[PDB]
Amino acid sequence: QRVLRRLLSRYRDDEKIDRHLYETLYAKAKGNMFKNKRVLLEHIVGMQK
Amino acid sequence: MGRRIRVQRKGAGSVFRAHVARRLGAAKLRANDFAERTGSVRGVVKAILHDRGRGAPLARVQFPNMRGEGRVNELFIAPEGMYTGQEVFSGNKATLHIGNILPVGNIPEGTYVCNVEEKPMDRGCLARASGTYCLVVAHNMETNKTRIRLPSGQKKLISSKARAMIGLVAGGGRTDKPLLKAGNAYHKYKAKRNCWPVVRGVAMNPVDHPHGGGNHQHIGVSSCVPRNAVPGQKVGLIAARRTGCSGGKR
Amino acid sequence: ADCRVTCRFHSTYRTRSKIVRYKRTPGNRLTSLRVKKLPNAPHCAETGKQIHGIPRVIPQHLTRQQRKVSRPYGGKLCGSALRAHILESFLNEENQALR
Amino acid sequence: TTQIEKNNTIVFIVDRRASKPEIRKAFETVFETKVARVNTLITPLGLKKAFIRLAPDVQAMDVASKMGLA
Amino acid sequence: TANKTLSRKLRLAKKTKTNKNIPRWVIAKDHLKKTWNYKRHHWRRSHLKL
Amino acid sequence: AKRTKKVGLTGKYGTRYGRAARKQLLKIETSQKAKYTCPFCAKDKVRRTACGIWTCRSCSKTMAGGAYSLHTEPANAARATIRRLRLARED
RNA sequence: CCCCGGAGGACUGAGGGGGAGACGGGUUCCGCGGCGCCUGCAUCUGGCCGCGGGUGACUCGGGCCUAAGCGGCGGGUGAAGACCGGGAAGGGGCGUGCCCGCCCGUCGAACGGGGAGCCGGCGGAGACUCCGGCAGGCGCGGGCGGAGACGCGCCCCCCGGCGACGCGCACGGGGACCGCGGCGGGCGGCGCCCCGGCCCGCGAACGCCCCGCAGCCCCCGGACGCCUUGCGCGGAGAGGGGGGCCCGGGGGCGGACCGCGCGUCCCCGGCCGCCCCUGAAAAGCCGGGGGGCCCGCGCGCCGUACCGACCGCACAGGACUCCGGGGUCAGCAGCCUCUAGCGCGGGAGCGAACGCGGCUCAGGGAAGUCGGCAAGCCGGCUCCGUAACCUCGGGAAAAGGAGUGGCUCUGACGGGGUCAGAACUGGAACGGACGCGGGGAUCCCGACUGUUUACUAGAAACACAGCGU
RNA sequence: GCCCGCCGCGGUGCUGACGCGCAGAUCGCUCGUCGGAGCCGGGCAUGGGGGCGAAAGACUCAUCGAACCGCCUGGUAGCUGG
Ligand SMILES: [K+]
Ligand SMILES: [K+]
Ligand SMILES: [K+]
Ligand SMILES: [K+]
Ligand SMILES: [K+]
Ligand SMILES: [K+]
Ligand SMILES: [K+]
Ligand SMILES: [K+]
Ligand SMILES: [K+]
Ligand SMILES: [K+]
Ligand SMILES: [K+]
Ligand SMILES: [K+]
Ligand SMILES: [K+]
Ligand SMILES: [K+]
Ligand SMILES: [K+]
Ligand SMILES: [K+]
Ligand SMILES: [K+]
Ligand SMILES: [K+]
Ligand SMILES: [K+]
Ligand SMILES: [K+]
Ligand SMILES: [K+]
Ligand SMILES: [K+]
Ligand SMILES: [K+]
Ligand SMILES: [K+]
Ligand SMILES: [K+]
Ligand SMILES: [K+]
Ligand SMILES: [K+]
Ligand SMILES: [K+]
Ligand SMILES: [K+]
Ligand SMILES: [K+]
Ligand SMILES: [K+]
Ligand SMILES: [K+]
Ligand SMILES: [K+]
Ligand SMILES: [K+]
Ligand SMILES: [K+]
Ligand SMILES: [K+]
Ligand SMILES: [K+]
Ligand SMILES: [K+]
Ligand SMILES: [K+]
Ligand SMILES: [K+]
Ligand SMILES: [K+]
Ligand SMILES: [K+]
Ligand SMILES: [K+]
Ligand SMILES: [K+]
Ligand SMILES: [K+]
Ligand SMILES: [K+]
Ligand SMILES: [K+]
Ligand SMILES: [K+]
Ligand SMILES: [K+]
Ligand SMILES: [K+]
Ligand SMILES: [Mg+2]
Ligand SMILES: [Mg+2]
Ligand SMILES: [Mg+2]
Ligand SMILES: [Mg+2]
Ligand SMILES: [Mg+2]
Ligand SMILES: [Mg+2]
Ligand SMILES: [Mg+2]
Ligand SMILES: [Mg+2]
Ligand SMILES: [Mg+2]
Ligand SMILES: [Mg+2]
Ligand SMILES: [Mg+2]
Ligand SMILES: [Mg+2]
Ligand SMILES: [Mg+2]
Ligand SMILES: [Mg+2]
Ligand SMILES: [Mg+2]
Ligand SMILES: [Mg+2]
Ligand SMILES: [Mg+2]
Ligand SMILES: [Mg+2]
Repeated sequence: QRVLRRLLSRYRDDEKIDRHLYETLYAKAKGNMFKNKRVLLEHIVGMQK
Repeated sequence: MGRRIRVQRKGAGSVFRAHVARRLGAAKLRANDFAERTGSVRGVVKAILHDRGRGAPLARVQFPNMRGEGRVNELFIAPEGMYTGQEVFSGNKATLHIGNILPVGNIPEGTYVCNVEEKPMDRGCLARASGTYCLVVAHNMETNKTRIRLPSGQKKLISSKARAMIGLVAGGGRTDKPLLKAGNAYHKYKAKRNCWPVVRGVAMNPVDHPHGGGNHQHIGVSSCVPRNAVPGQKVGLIAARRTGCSGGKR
Repeated sequence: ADCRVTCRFHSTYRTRSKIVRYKRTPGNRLTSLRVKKLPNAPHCAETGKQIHGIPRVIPQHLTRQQRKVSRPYGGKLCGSALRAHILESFLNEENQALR
Repeated sequence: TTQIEKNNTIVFIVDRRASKPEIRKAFETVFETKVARVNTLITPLGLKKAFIRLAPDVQAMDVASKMGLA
Repeated sequence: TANKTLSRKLRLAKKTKTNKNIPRWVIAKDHLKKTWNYKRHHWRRSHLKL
Repeated sequence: AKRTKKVGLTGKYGTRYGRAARKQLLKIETSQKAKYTCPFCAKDKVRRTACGIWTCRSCSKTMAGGAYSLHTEPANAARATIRRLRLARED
């Protein structure tokens, strides 16, 4: 959870993602949607596309 | 022919005295004086606090010094709905609001009151336990007496200059939760008195109690004892009008 | 090696004022050093929060300047409380005189 | 003797009811000298012992020699 | 104990001070045959209650 | 996924003390753990601190109330009746 | 010589046969000498005997404060001894003469509260006490800045503060400890290997500057966000931008070798949970409102040695608390160990019965016995698979099965171990010692956790929540 | 006031050892409990026909169906010994 929160926080600050996508993914992380960091980065590409 | 029984040993005190350490003090109404006797005086609720051994909470309330400079601190049994920073009033001209102190003569019939004096100025002794109240029943002006209902349901005449507090005592419902364990009873009575646990008379030897002895546990005679029995004899059911569990009372 | 030490106080009963820490000395030795309890700082008379500006040191060891704040009711009220008192006084004057 | 030769200190027995100020005054007035500091104890037999350090500009060798202590 | 009052210290000190034998010149002077002081005591088998 | 079927918060008691007592405590303990609405704060932040003592965690008022709920039915009725009796004393 | 020395072989095994305190003991402490008594054997040993010695404080404790208590109080009562007690014209400032005032104890804690100490050294026996160095405490003498949050002499009456406080699974930070490498210095062994084994590489109180997460506050402005492992927070003003205060801590300069890690213990922080339980007091010190007005000198009294050398007639009993390394491991378990320490009414020979503590036994398997008493079987970890009944929480580790070593590899998680998989190999072995449930079908009693006949009875007896009078 | 289990606190069975004891109640193995009606230390309170007792007539300094110490007291004995 600390690894996932650190990565999502960095992107929102850099404005790579917006604040609403940030909140949807923050919730999905606390719900055990992602098993590691790589799976999370792929889900970001898909949402962004 | 025996030893002294448990109820005979409690009167001396020793290990049977009340556990009063870390208690906040005695709870009382404000003392009646010139200013309240002629008008009204103002106080502010400073805190609502838990008192050791007591079910209902207490309120620390501050008034001004009426014979000097500074302030004066009082402890009140708290009516339900009282809150920190509230303004309370005490006198012959105080208004009808929860938390105010008024003579029972000036209080309308139908009203809930608490901490009622049975004689004027004694500072309050009736309906003090959590969830209790007294009703004001009627006023008789010529004799200058008021009729009240006590929490047992008995009726009583008191003076009309006896004071009371508007409302009912907070903490109500407390006895509706079962104690689940011996431990909860242990904590509850550790806050009060050395009165627990309880050993039955029939479980003792005849030297310790008049219910003791025998090859089966059993009392042996009737357990209704008369009103004029002496100390050491007055165990069981004292001067009972009737016994047994039957319905249909009122 | 062996770094075990013996008690420094008169008795060994370890109450809350008999706590030590450990430190290495210039002579290559493990020494015990007492850890004082830290007193609280003064709190607001109206709301019970720490007064800003005063260090957590008993006032006997502080100079006079350090023990105070520069405002009416400097060390007694937090400032929100002072504002509330000023407003109460003025507005109640206004509503007691001239209706 | 080590105590007198270095540390410039002399050791006496004194009356148990005597305090450090009384001891300092008495030594000053009797031996015509200057005391610097006084330690004391009561022995396991009940006597009082005084450790008397003289001033940094006085010789305990010399005062103890005039006494006879050497 | 290491933390003792001066009164108990002094009474203990007197017991220690007087726990002694008869001098030999005293034996010669007073013409004694009994030479043991039977008011002596030893810490292992004593019960000084002072 | 739901973890018990019926016992709810009384699952802490295991198999002890019987059915009627556990049934009473489910109700009592739910009531005394609940959050209540602060009659001043405007917000639902009031929690119990002792038997009859309730504090709003936002605006920090303290209030005197029931043993296991903030209001009681006798107090609701009494307050209504006392208010009416006052109003009748205003001519 | 059971004493001392050297060499070897072992043990206690950090909850110590170690290092130190409280209580109790009272000189048992140290040096020199000795063997009459004691040291259930001996002794050249010694807590035994003789002779000399020995415990140093402004900063440690006691003295002070108050806890639960105890005493005292014009008086009250009783044949007294004595016991019981607020209703009493109850004392202070000064400076004449004014002014303020309702009425106790310099009894009760060598663990609670309580101004202030660190390092190095020296002795046969003392040290936070001596000596040297460096500090700290309490005393006595020769009206301004800021926008703001905030920053930079007393005395009386009243309002306040500090002192000053419960428990808990987690999570986070510091300190000490512990490890792995580098580099410097020194050892040991060495039949073969060995840059692979071992030891040493140290920095206090205190003063000045900076730096400090959480948390609380200020300014702008006015909102579908911020954020924790968990939560939590916001028009009663979030986020963003800039600031203030606290923080038992860290760094630099003083005082005066270099990196990188998992974990343990201690203290601290912010939260969250719990209670028919809500978790001392006072001396002392300080703030607010109103009103009136640098250099010198000193710090008195008492304890301080040693000991499980204490109580049990002297003794496998009883006897409170500190500090707590390594390996295996879930581990303060068991087993082995570094540092430190090393008694335990004495030895030799033989290898009968019998006993006491242990071990193994063909074939059968409770036939023994009042009775499976005693003993044995089972046991770690992972996966599979689990019935009747039930107050729906349980029963449950139900019952029953299978795997587990060494070596060579591979994958997953952001330097660190864990988890998963494969090939090879060994008497057909692997929780290889150690540690560590036998299971099931029923009947009677008591609902349950708890309590008891100290020294022949632990239960079906007592208690209990609930119920009733 | 949950379960396995260490120190601690207790004391089930062997009807084991011992029983001229290590000991006027101990030792070995096994066993109950181990976050709570839990365990431990100091100070304080309750005094004998009284106290204290989750109750066994238990405990009250090796003494308890009425402690211990001195006196009344060389108490009386139709009973045993000389
Ligand atoms: K009788
Ligand atoms: K009786
Ligand atoms: K009696
Ligand atoms: K009686
Ligand atoms: K009795
Ligand atoms: K009781
Ligand atoms: K009962
Ligand atoms: K009976
Ligand atoms: K001593
Ligand atoms: K002795
Ligand atoms: K000798
Ligand atoms: K009389
Ligand atoms: K009397
Ligand atoms: K005193
Ligand atoms: K005291
Ligand atoms: K104490
Ligand atoms: K003390
Ligand atoms: K305190
Ligand atoms: K003020
Ligand atoms: K000493
Ligand atoms: K033989
Ligand atoms: K034989
Ligand atoms: K059989
Ligand atoms: K047979
Ligand atoms: K068996
Ligand atoms: K099995
Ligand atoms: K393997
Ligand atoms: K039973
Ligand atoms: K249990
Ligand atoms: K039982
Ligand atoms: K028995
Ligand atoms: K028993
Ligand atoms: K049992
Ligand atoms: K039974
Ligand atoms: K019983
Ligand atoms: K155990
Ligand atoms: K038994
Ligand atoms: K046997
Ligand atoms: K035993
Ligand atoms: K357990
Ligand atoms: K009594
Ligand atoms: K007593
Ligand atoms: K008696
Ligand atoms: K008697
Ligand atoms: K006698
Ligand atoms: K007599
Ligand atoms: K007699
Ligand atoms: K007779
Ligand atoms: K007779
Ligand atoms: K005879
Ligand atoms: Mg019985
Ligand atoms: Mg009777
Ligand atoms: Mg001294
Ligand atoms: Mg060993
Ligand atoms: Mg010696
Ligand atoms: Mg001998
Ligand atoms: Mg001090
Ligand atoms: Mg102290
Ligand atoms: Mg020493
Ligand atoms: Mg305290
Ligand atoms: Mg010492
Ligand atoms: Mg048979
Ligand atoms: Mg039972
Ligand atoms: Mg028994
Ligand atoms: Mg349990
Ligand atoms: Mg258990
Ligand atoms: Mg005769
Ligand atoms: Mg006789």
